[PDB]
Amino acid sequence: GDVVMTQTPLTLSVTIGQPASMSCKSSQSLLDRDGKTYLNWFFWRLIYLVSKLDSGVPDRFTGGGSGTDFTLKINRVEAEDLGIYYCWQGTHFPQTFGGGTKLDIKRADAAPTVSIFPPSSEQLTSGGASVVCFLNNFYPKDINVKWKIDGSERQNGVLNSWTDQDSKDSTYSMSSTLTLTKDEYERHNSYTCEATHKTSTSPIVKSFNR
Amino acid sequence: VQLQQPGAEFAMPGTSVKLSCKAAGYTFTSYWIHWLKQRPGQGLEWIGEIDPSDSYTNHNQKFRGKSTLTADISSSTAYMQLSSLTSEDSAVYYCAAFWGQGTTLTVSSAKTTPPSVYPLAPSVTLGCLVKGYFPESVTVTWNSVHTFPALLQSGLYTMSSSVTVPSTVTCSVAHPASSTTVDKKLE
Repeated sequence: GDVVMTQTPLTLSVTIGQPASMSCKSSQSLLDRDGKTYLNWFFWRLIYLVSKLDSGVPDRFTGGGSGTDFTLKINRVEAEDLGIYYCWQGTHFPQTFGGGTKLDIKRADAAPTVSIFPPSSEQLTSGGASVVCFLNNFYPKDINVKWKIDGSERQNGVLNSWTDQDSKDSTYSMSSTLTLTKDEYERHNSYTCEATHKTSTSPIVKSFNR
Repeated sequence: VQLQQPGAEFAMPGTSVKLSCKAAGYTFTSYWIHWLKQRPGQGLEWIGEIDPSDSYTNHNQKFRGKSTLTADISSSTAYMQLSSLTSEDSAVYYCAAFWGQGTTLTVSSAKTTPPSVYPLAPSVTLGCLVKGYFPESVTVTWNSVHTFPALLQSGLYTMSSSVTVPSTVTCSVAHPASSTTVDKKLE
């Protein structure tokens, strides 16, 4: 639309007994000239929790303005209630939403188990070459994977897929795949999967030599 | 009260798609019907609105050139037509008055394509790469499992699955749209 709705954090770690707070900052003041301020909160079909800062049917949430800075506080989280929260505006045409805050369960920090796999003989046989790197059971979700070929970072052609929170471990697993052509895969000899995570000052580095 | 949308729609790039939103349990002309877009990990976006009682429509300008909104009193359904479709229109589209469950639109020129199954072999971690199939979805079983959400790339899907054993392992991939089952033994 026009007004930008910046939400933080992207993922808010929660503990099922404790409070929780999220923020929503607008590009422009939501204070309307009719006196009212049209800020809502949705939970994800999507259904809204709050209008203007009052609840209306949820309830246990808050609920706080104003101007360009807004917050949503849960006095005590439950597993209800685990999901994405979007803020919303109508100053203001057109209505815009925020990027959403996803709530996940807070667990002890864990480093990923990194495994790197070269292209199989069958795929090279078909003229393609994919290098696969598994980053398994880590917390929190935030993680950074970097691919290096002969010591030089490769950005193009990398697809990353994350699981959701496990619900048994409360960990995440992610997959990183670097797809080359077969011709350029044989053009290099060192393939490196480098993972940077909060659980270490130094990146976990797994590699193989073609 | 409820709004009925189909679960999924598909379209090749450059064509048009008509998304339906059937109403029941309330008088159809008493509520404006809004449409919303949600790209994966991209917030929600308001597309526009229609007043069923007179067919007046209004649009977010970002979507006005691509979206045509109509409503049918006789059948209590609303429609959004999306034109000149691009890979950036692959998204979930909701109608709202209460919401529909959303329609997942996938833009792709691909035909039904069985996956290629590639074994990923060196606690030992094994996996297999399931690449270049269409459409979703696919069932990978093993004989600690992590199955990773597929990503749409150039009209085709790729996904991966991993298994961790303590130290014969095979992964089984079933693609019902093409009625294929592949089993790959690992080195």
